[PDB]
Amino acid sequence: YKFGGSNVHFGAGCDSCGVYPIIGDRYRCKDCKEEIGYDLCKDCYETPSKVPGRFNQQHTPDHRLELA
Amino acid sequence: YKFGGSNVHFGAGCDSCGVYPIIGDRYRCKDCKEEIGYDLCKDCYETPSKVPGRFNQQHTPDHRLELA
Ligand SMILES: [Mg+2]
Ligand SMILES: [Mg+2]
Ligand SMILES: [Zn+2]
Ligand SMILES: [Zn+2]
Ligand SMILES: [Zn+2]
Ligand SMILES: [Zn+2]
Repeated sequence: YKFGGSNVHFGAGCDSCGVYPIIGDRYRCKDCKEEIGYDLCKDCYETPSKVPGRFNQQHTPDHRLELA
Repeated sequence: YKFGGSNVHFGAGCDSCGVYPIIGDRYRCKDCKEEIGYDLCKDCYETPSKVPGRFNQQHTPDHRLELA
């Protein structure tokens, strides 16, 4: 069981706007190799901006994201 | 970013043993239709017989669990 379902992502923060926990849809990077990973909230996902990551992930526009 | 990586699943509990949060690998049911979902810790996952769920998920042995 997981409380809140996909409406909340406990422990996940948005690397663009910094919101934590992400509320609503979460998009996680499939290609970032850093253990901390890389994530965006839906709003930041819809508006592509320059964000390599708040924790030195060096995410690029060529990486693939997926709804989590 | 997601603190703890895959070593911790905040907000997720094991429907068999009750550990919360699940630490270590997490196995999520692909077929339980209920929004709360169904999850197991690795130790309860390795046991072939599967509990129906602590939140009335009525999980059945037919259902398939995936590594999350
Ligand atoms: Mg906050
Ligand atoms: Mg506990
Ligand atoms: Zn954001
Ligand atoms: Zn990335
Ligand atoms: Zn367990
Ligand atoms: Zn199930």
